[PDB]
Amino acid sequence: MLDIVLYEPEIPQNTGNIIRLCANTGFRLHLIEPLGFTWDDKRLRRSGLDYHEFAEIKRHKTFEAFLESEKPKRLFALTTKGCPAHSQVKFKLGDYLMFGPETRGIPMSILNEMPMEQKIRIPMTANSRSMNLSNSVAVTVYEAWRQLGYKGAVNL
Amino acid sequence: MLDIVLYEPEIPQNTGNIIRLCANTGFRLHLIEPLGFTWDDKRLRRSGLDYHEFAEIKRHKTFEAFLESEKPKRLFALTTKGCPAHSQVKFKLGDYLMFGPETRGIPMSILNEMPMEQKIRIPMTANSRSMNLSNSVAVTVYEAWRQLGYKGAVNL
Ligand SMILES: Nc1ncnc2c1ncn2[C@@H]1O[C@H](CSCC[C@H](N)C(=O)O)[C@@H](O)[C@H]1O
Ligand SMILES: Nc1ncnc2c1ncn2[C@@H]1O[C@H](CSCC[C@H](N)C(=O)O)[C@@H](O)[C@H]1O
Repeated sequence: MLDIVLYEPEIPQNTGNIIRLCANTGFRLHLIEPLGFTWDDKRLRRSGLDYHEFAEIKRHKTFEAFLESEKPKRLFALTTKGCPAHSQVKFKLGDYLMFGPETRGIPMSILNEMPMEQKIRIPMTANSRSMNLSNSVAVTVYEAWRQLGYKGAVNL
Repeated sequence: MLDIVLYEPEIPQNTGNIIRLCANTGFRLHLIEPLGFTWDDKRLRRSGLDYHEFAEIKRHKTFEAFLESEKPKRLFALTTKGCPAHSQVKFKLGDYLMFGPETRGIPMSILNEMPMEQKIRIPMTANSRSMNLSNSVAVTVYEAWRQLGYKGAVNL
């Protein structure tokens, strides 16, 4: 129902789990280059992924290009530096949820230009540093989908 | 705040992500043997895990042993065969959330003896088969923690 954006993702396995997640939820995936792997990389193919789970994915050469072609109504940045928690905001159609790379998170140059209410954190206990990227995306996507009533889900 | 139970988990990487998840959330982890890896396996150590993230983990030789030593107040089984969704139930202290193996899910012999209201599914779109185990656990744990007010979380 919403759009998920990975800013310069590095590890193919995480992205593979995220593509499966987006196909299982109906969320659309955007990737902002440079990526840490070839798009034709095995770690997304031999991985167990179905080719139909791809192609609904948009790749953007730069962040600027992404903003200019998508014109997100609202852009959220998931960052352990955020103040409101992911479940304390009210998602709406038109929202884009952006995540940073596994080894460094979203650039301060980008975060600096975003409103405080749109930089959100997933809660963690003391001395936690961050969570695995694919797990962060799963938690965020499912919290948004829960708020939006799980439109599109079907019983098996 | 709650207890997470992995029934015969097979792949070390998933369990590694789950141990990091439980340490980041304060949830307690239980593993029901046989596991698919040695407890002394590298895929949980060279993985980037901190030894303190372990030892709060309980290993059980059998499911029966687990029931007899833990006496869960309520035991939930996460299964794509469940009717209520994970966010449609009201978690409470004392709950144990159980997940099945990556290649087969929880045995019907166990599911058959559980009440319908305690076999829960995470929603998915048409023709979805299941989600990655560590992602399923993350989504469930964070939904429960959200309901319980994120007790124990701290801002970084
Ligand atoms: N607790 C949390 N809250 C919000 N986003 C999180 C998160 N844990 C991981 N993420 C997301 O997962 C991405 C990859 S984890 C990146 C490492 C992190 N920047 C660090 O300095 O340790 C992050 O950029 C973010 O989008
Ligand atoms: N949509 C969903 N709802 C509930 N639990 C799920 C799930 N997707 C994965 N899981 C959990 O992740 C575990 C490993 S996935 C296991 C494969 C699945 N039994 C199959 O037949 O395809 C499952 O046993 C369950 O505990």
